[PDB]
Amino acid sequence: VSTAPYGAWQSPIDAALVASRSGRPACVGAVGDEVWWVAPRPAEAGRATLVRRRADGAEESALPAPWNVRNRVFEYSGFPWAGVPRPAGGPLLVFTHFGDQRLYAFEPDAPGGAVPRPLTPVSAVGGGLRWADPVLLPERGEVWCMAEEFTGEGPSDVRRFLAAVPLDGSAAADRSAVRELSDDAHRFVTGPRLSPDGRQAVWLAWDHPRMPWEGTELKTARVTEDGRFADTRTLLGGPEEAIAQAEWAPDGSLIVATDRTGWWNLHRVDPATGAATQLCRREEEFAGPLWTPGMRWFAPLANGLIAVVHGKGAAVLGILDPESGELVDAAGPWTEWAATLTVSGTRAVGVAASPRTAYEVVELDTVTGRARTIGARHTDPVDPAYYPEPQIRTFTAPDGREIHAHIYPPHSPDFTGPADELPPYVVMAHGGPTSRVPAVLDLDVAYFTSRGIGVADVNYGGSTGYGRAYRERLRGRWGVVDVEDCAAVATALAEEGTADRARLAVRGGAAGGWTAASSLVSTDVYACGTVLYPVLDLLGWADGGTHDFESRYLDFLIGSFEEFPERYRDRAPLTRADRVRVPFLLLQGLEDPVCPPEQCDRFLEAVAGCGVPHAYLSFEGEGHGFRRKETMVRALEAELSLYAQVFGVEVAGVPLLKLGE
Repeated sequence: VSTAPYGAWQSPIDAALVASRSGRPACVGAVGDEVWWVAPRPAEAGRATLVRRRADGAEESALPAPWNVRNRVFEYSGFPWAGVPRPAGGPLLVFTHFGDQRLYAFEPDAPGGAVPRPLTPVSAVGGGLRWADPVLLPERGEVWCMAEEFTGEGPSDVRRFLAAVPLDGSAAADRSAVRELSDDAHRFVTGPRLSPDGRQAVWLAWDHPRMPWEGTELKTARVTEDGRFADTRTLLGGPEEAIAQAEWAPDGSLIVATDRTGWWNLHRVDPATGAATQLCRREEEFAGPLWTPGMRWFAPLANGLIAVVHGKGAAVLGILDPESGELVDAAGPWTEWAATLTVSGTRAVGVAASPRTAYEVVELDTVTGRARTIGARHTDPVDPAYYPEPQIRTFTAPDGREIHAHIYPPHSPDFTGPADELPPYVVMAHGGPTSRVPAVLDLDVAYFTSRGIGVADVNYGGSTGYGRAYRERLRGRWGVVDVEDCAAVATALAEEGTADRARLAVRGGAAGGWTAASSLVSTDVYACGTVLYPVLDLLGWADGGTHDFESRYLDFLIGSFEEFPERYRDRAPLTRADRVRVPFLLLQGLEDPVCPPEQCDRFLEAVAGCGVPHAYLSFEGEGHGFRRKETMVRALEAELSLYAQVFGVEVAGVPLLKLGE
């Protein structure tokens, strides 16, 4: 062990490693005695593939490049696949290919191997056709799901509805062969969920200017014999009741997660009256912000029990007995479970991680209570001693409100900083903003901590996991609350003598980008910052400048344009670009439909000539968020260079980023 300036420590964790291990298993699902899930493949053009885990343990990718399992529903991708076991010929599977947005069907166990075949038609109108949240009904030879069909060239010239697609591929080149189960009354809808007797279906629905975590309506309809929806009606919900998920329990009852009590709690619902009944009242979240159709937090087991990812702050998988009301969590090392779940027999399968291990596919058996890794088993790329030790903390702001944060102090088995020196800190603001960051192993963070630079991940006001009220704090307060809380923690660290007051950095992507930028503009707390595909031009963004799903998100974040037109100019970073006095780095994907690259151009134009050292890196082939391995490497090393140059340290393994005025 030797002494060295903070940020200059030699670390075995290089950007290449970070990228290589980015992402996690996702959209898990059971098919017979098999378990599938979507896994990233950054070195394969950033595509996502399907992984197939067999009963004997066999675990392999089921689709080779260039198939890409991801769709553009809500631009964030709704559940991309569905599979069913069969008496012979292996299971049947359907998935969405990102390249053409079409729905494909394939049989892994068919002679000749998996050979995807198209089931849906295409369109040259606007964003064309998109599909997601499918449900396979081989008995009717169809797959039902929700669908987006553009009717014009504008980001909002689109109609969504529940559809039925023939499995025989007869609609591959025939739009009329696709049946519209519901109407397009609601702009936003999720896929259908059929009751066990197959006579009643439910789905979530909402419209502008509400976000699903403000309020949604659980729609229902009687499924006729020939397969049509009849008597559609709202079973419950409204513009202020957020129903995050709805499922049919094997006994025919309806379970839903609603935040009517102030927290997302599970409720039994009468399939006719709508009468809801609590199953487990608690000040913990049993659901979350529904960003994409198909998210699952709870899942009913055939034996009457209910698997649930729950908690206040961190979320963990536990089994709930609606009868005794008792809930028993999974043990094991996992401290955070993702919002994906499936069940098979007496087992519940989810995706979890810990501060020491990356997200894995974990199984919790209800009869024994044992939890074990069954997929994507984590193995240390380097000695775990290079992973920082998170500190789940809470800071107190001037008014006494608590700010939840994760503090990752510099850490390394080989170095310690200079006696009379303090480590610089990177304050990160997650995206969303109606979201939350879990405290688990993240090489992106370790990347800095192992080099001697502290990291502080703030779950500012408006973050999920703490109840509707806490989520509401950001209503109309975007650009203020998120910014203040982050600065609150930063200065708190500097005061406590944990961090160097003079070497504090801010960074974030998307909403996290807006917060970082906003921080460099309306505050002088940071020495520099990294902004990734942010929101900097509100007026532009509100004027058809973002995808439909968030075309009115600003109504929640800063207030309606009708009531507060001044805030759209004031709160915008672009407006006060000239107020940025410290160096910064701008990262952006050129194909980003959520935050168009235009955002950056206008900002860069407003700062030009103000003599502030800065850099900008755009990437083609990258949408919202970087998925390609190469992209992440440049992005990461560029960010470290900025910090290295501004903090007066000399990082090794990275080239020097050219900052210009």
